[PDB]
Amino acid sequence: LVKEEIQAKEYLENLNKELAKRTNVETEAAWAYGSNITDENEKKKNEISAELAKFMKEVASDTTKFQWRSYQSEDLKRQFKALTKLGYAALPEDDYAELLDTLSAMESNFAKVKVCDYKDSTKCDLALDPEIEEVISKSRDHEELAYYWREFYDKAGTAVRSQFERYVELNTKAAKLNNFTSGAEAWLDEYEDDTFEQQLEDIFADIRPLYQQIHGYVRFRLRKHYGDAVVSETGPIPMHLLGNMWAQQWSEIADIVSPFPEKPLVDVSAEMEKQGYTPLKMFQMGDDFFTSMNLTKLPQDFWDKSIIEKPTDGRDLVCHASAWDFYLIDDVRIKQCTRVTQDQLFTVHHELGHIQYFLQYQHQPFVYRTGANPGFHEAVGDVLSLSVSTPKHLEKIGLLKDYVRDDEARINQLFLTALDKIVFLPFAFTMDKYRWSLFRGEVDKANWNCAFWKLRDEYSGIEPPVVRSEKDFDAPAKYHISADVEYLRYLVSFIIQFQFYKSACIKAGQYDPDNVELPLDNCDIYGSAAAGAAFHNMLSMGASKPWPDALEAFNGERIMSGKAIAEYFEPLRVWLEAENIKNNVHIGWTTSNKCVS
Ligand SMILES: *[C@@H]1O[C@H](CO)[C@@H](O[C@@H]2O[C@H](CO)[C@@H](O[C@@H]3O[C@H](CO[C@H]4O[C@H](CO)[C@@H](O)[C@H](O)[C@@H]4O)[C@@H](O)[C@H](O[C@H]4O[C@H](CO[C@@H]5O[C@H](CO)[C@@H](O)[C@H](O)[C@@H]5O)[C@@H](O)[C@H](O)[C@@H]4O)[C@@H]3O)[C@H](O)[C@H]2NC(C)=O)[C@H](O)[C@H]1NC(C)=O
Ligand SMILES: *[C@@H]1O[C@H](CO)[C@@H](O)[C@H](O)[C@H]1NC(C)=O
Ligand SMILES: *[C@@H]1O[C@H](CO)[C@@H](O)[C@H](O)[C@H]1NC(C)=O
Ligand SMILES: [Zn+2]
Repeated sequence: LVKEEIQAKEYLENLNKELAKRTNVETEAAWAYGSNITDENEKKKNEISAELAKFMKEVASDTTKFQWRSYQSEDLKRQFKALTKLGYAALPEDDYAELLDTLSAMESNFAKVKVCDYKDSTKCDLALDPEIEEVISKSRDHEELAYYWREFYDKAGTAVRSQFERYVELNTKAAKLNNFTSGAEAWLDEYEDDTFEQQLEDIFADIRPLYQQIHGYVRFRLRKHYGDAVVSETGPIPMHLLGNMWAQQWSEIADIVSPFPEKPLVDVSAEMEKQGYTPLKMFQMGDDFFTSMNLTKLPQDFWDKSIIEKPTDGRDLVCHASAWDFYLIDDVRIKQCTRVTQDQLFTVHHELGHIQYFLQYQHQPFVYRTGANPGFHEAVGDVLSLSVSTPKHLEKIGLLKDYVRDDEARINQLFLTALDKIVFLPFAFTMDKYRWSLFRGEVDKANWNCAFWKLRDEYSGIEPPVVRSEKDFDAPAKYHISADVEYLRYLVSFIIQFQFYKSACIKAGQYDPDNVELPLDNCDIYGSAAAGAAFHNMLSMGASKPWPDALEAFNGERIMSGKAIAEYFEPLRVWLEAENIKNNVHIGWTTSNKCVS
């Protein structure tokens, strides 16, 4: 048993190196398909996966030759635990292959969607990224908005109903083979905490009132713009008017809903263009930010192998921005169809946060080369993006000119941040509440579409621009739903990124609550080695410890908390509550009529 724990350590040392290498090969094939969708690359990705799944199955089986639960070392027990978790790889060989073909079908459908120009039904090569997204973010013609919404959702959503259904059945069977109740519990296992769901319910209910105030004010402002025929006072907001295809963030309509329209509203897109920014510049600036904090510089493989602009050769590819770890040394990459905008600048930093995490933990053993939990991975880049979005940072890099930071410009910037950060929370909760409710069997197949729009109404108070029914199937019109990417990570990120940002700001000397000149919402952590250090301590851990331990490394705390995100927005809350009362703004909404059962 002592003898045995010593051999086990050697077994792990060696098997970890082998999984890195086999995964490397699967990652390269996935990369090739995602950057160039073809039948041939599909076949290749899916065959290499099939093979890696088969080997994982043998590894799981050989775990039972070791008395690992009897061992002394927490660390060895943790690695063995992690090797027992097969996920889809637990499926019979044939079911696994079917599942991969189902996943390919959906993701490739999403990526190849094209629609006809509203103004020209002969031009039929408009893609979400960038053509349809540009209209949704910029047009204030409600009818054009509605048209693109229907065209998109009909092709990206409804077209893959039968595929989505088989995926739920196979996902459910895979979870049961791992002895989880459903896919919901399989995802939740990543957070290592039996009360996790409850914890988020608690946090969500504490911020909901702020969301409802924001919702109410936006609805008021949209009525003055579009008039009462297009937006009602008491009903859900028509989602097509909120500047995003899924209404997940509303910051693209800030110019019509901002508190003080005569005071400055930060939008540096136009200046980025005026100064000749490219994608390459944007990523080099993101690099600069990380190295400024004494973190690790992008390696050369990054620059040689990343794809940072949409190919011009008319190939099909997944443009949904992503970051990739190849599981060797220093081979990390981003695939981003980058455009020169303010919000793409933030995305660049978002993505490079994943890359940094990968570089920070690449000396760990294979099974620890992932986030402390999924939410940690998503948060890293957003802590930087927070800084980058500040007027402070933006004047430093010359993108924001002639800005005066009076009380009214502060409220504008606060609100603008809230349109991305508070608004998102209900949206993000719903993506997984929906999927969970299907995975767990709580909704009947006859009710699957209206169950989606029900959640969206109940939690976000938004609805489709047109009537939908069980003849439509709208959920897979969101990337992550079509691609089988758990979404809760993003809700977790949006809470915990404030815990990290506040703590990083304190460490940098950029925030003191008792000093009016260092308010949280204008903290820049650029150049702070103090913040950098705290990051290094947490990120270098990988998944070597449960996530509270990784948090504790960063700032000493162990609990996921809503206190920070509220502390950030508290000045907005005060003002906004008062402004809604001042203007007699109706808060809340009636039940949507847009989904017919
Ligand atoms: C998900 O949960 C599943 C249960 O719902 C679970 O499946 C069970 O896993 C067991 C593996 O631990 C497996 O156990 C073996 O059962 C054999 C009996 O088989 C049939 O008879 C049953 C009873 O009447 C029927 O109901 C079943 O359908 C079966 O088909 C036994 O032969 C076998 O035994 C040997 O194995 C143990 C090994 O155990 C340990 O090893 C060390 C030594 O190496 C021991 O010292 C240690 O203390 C411990 O015992 C030996 O003790 C023994 O001498 C033999 O070598 C074994 O018990 C069980 O059949 C299976 N049941 C069911 C209902 O499926 C899945 O494993 C779970 N999945 C995941 C992913 O976790
Ligand atoms: C895309 O993949 C195919 C294989 O199906 C290959 O022959 C083709 O030339 C690739 N395109 C690019 C631009 O890499
Ligand atoms: C930066 O990190 C190094 C290790 O890479 C460390 O020894 C040093 O203290 C840090 N430097 C700064 C600027 O704090
Ligand atoms: Zn991300």
